[PDB]
Amino acid sequence: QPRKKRPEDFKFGKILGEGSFSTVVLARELATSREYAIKILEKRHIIKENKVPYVTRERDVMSRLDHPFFVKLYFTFQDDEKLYFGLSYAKNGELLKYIRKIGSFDETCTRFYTAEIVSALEYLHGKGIIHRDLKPENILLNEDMHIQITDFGTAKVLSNSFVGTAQYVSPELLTEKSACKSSDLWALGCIIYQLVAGLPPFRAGNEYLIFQKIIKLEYDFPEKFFPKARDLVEKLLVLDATKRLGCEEMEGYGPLKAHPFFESVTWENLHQQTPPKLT
Amino acid sequence: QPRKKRPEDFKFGKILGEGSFSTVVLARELATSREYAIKILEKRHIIKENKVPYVTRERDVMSRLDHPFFVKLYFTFQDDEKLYFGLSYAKNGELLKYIRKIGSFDETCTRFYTAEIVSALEYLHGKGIIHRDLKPENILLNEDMHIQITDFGTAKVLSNSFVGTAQYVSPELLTEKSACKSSDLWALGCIIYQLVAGLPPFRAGNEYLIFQKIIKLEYDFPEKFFPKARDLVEKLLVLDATKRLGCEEMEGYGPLKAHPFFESVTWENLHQQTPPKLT
Ligand SMILES: NC(=O)c1nn(CC2CCNCC2)c2c1CCc1cnc(N=C3C=CCC=C3)nc1-2
Ligand SMILES: NC(=O)c1nn(CC2CCNCC2)c2c1CCc1cnc(N=C3C=CCC=C3)nc1-2
Repeated sequence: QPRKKRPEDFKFGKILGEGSFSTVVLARELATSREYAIKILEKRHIIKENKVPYVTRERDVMSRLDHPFFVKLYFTFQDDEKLYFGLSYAKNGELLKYIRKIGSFDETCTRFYTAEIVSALEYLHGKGIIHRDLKPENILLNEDMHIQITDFGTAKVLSNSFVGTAQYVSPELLTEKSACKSSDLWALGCIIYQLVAGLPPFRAGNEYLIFQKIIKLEYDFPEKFFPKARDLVEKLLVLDATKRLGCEEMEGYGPLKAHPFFESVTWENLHQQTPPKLT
Repeated sequence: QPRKKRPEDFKFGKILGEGSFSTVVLARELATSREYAIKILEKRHIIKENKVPYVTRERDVMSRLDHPFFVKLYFTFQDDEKLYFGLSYAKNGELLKYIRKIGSFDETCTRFYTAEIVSALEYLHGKGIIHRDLKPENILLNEDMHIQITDFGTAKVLSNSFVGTAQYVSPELLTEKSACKSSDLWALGCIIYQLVAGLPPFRAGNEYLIFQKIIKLEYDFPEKFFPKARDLVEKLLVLDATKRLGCEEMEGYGPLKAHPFFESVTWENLHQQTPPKLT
């Protein structure tokens, strides 16, 4: 291994994000000029808040990922007070930013980015890992406009407890306190809807009211919604977790990737394809 | 760590190179579509030829390198017969190919590529590692036309034995059977000469005759040779290894990088600069 890095090996720059248990700062490694997104965590605060298992799991999951559509963990170190995780820097920020910038994605762009997300999930679920907080805020865009999925703090490694962002919460988490690969597939359905409609499907004044719409499958499609994309969403936003397209009970990613909405997709080498320009 | 890769995780393609103890093949990882240059070594042949220390050292050195101007080792595995080293793939091949293609480099191109090599050597020598076989054949170009230095089989980790390619052999290897950081600096002088002149400085009908010219410092500069580049070469091709610019006895890379030939170079972020077009 290269000798352990230290804070003094980097020139730290702007803060990219501030979480409850961490801060992500852009850093330039002096010896190389390379930019990393360095996630910084305070050991005392992690201990106080009983987050050792979560931080441990985050590091362990990221160490297992080796795929172009995921954030890469390059190095870790620590000083007396802090843990530092050296991550890939995705220069273009949140997918959510582009949804808002252009309002909604046309069909070509919806297809391409949905295909990248499905392909990332196939990889992740193949490793028996579930994300549990998938949303446009956690799906970043690199300099080449390919996705990089981030935020593995709340991931689960398959062998209750955590519920992610309200708008993307699957009904089984609300009704049975239980998560599975299918919870990510529900979130995928919500994300596809958001790409096409410009907004997530379940929206209300507060969390309780959102949860109420989720468990009743209370959402509708706007008129212009790409018909094949609507059919795919209807196959993902299914209350029964065992009937969601892509899940093991529905025989996996084969049938999901075979959906008519993806007819023109070449699944083999998405990361080497040029992304369509966002309007 | 990601679970160990296997040959069946890759579609192997063309042979990029065939050495005495290894073959490098271009491979595409099925799960990711990523291309790697996979160096393949036959355990039986390595054992027969007493190369275990060299292969061991090669792996150990590459594992220590984390710099944009060096080949990266991404993974290793083995089957019953073979060792596999997953390396970065430099798509544009040997620097030597461009020297031959354009005949010789203009001053701007000579400066930029010499600066990348010096910056790579500063990194490498800072880790107490010496290359010992530096030449345009071992300096590759990536897709963005930045260098990637390869071939660490014959490297030495500082704490006799090996002499590299005849034309780049330093006089102390011939006279004292001894290597040091300064042997790489001699090779750098030969490479700069080759960039500007189109041919290496010491040339003869056979190895003996080459070695004879090296120990007598028998070479000359063609008329048009960039004056400041000539001055730099004269400071590197010095028979006394302790008087070569860049060596510890001459106070290191500071004075080398300060040479007038590099006046307009920004040393900080060469890998993020756009390389000058080769004529
Ligand atoms: N929580 C994280 O792991 C994380 N948080 N950020 C910062 C923002 C990302 C989008 N949502 C709010 C937090 C990162 C990461 C992973 C590693 C990572 C890599 N690159 C970026 N890039 C950004 C570029 C522009 C704006 C924000 C982030 N960001 C991160
Ligand atoms: N010996 C090695 O380690 C090695 N050999 N090659 C193949 C040729 C390189 C130039 N000299 C003859 C052997 C490689 C490597 C490192 C890893 C490596 C990475 N990328 C390339 N790329 C090439 C592209 C076009 C032609 C040849 C090589 N090559 C290699």
